[PDB]
Amino acid sequence: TLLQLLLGH
Amino acid sequence: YASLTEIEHLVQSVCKSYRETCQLRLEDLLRQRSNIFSREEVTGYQRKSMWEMWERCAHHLTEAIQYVVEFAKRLSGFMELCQNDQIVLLKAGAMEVVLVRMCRAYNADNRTVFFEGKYGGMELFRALGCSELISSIFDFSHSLSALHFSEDEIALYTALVLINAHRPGLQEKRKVEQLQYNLELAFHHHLSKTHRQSILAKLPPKGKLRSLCSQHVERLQIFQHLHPIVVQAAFPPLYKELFST
Ligand SMILES: CCS(=O)(=O)c1ccc(CC(=O)Nc2cnc(O[C@@H](C)c3ccccc3)c(Cl)c2)cc1
Repeated sequence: TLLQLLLGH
Repeated sequence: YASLTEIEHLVQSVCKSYRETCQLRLEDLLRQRSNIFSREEVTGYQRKSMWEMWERCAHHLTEAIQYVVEFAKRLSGFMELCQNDQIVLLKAGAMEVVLVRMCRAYNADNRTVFFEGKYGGMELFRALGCSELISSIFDFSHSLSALHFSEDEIALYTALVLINAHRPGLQEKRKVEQLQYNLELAFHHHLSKTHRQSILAKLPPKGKLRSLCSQHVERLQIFQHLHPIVVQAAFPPLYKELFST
């Protein structure tokens, strides 16, 4: 997901 | 069992994380208060298409959300949580944090909000066709403005808005509960120093923020069903991820 990407994990 | 020193350090850490990610300077928002949309400017917004007004608002909200993501990343306890729980908390909490932060941009004396460079009333948003939601959001902003939050109070309160152990789907609920309690201790400690614990009883019930977010999702359903292509083509992908069903 995009949140995953933004959180770097 | 966090010591008084550790709680004091937590206060400082939360306030630093917030200062670094607060998006706009409070001083700048307050300086702009005399800059109000004219009757003709308001009319211009009201005469915009529903799709264009939704698109503008989704963009602005997403920008605000990106700062909230950065806030979370700088909250030491947040990165201690497992990957799933970070996502669960941000997905549910991002909008709630933005709603709270937005009270900084609200002027209770004339009931206006800072939007696209000037202050405008709730009638500015009429083209969205969700007047009840906008009214509820303005009511919420008004209620928070009456509390006269300092920036440090906003930092500590929004940290608690984000670290909410009641969110469904947490893999390590007890870990979130511990961090939440420590942040409660931080908030209460800070308030005690300034004789501001009186505001605790006046804070909105948690169900209120949940209600506003539910309402937002429902109004987006109404919009997206009417204009599905514009959401797919033009809306920020993060906005879709967080809010579309
Ligand atoms: C939040 C961080 S901040 O630094 O305080 C900040 C403040 C303002 C801005 C400019 C901006 O985005 N304004 C705006 C105002 N109202 C908007 O909708 C109404 C319906 C609204 C009113 C109150 C609360 C929520 C939503 C939107 Cl979609 C954007 C950027 C940053």
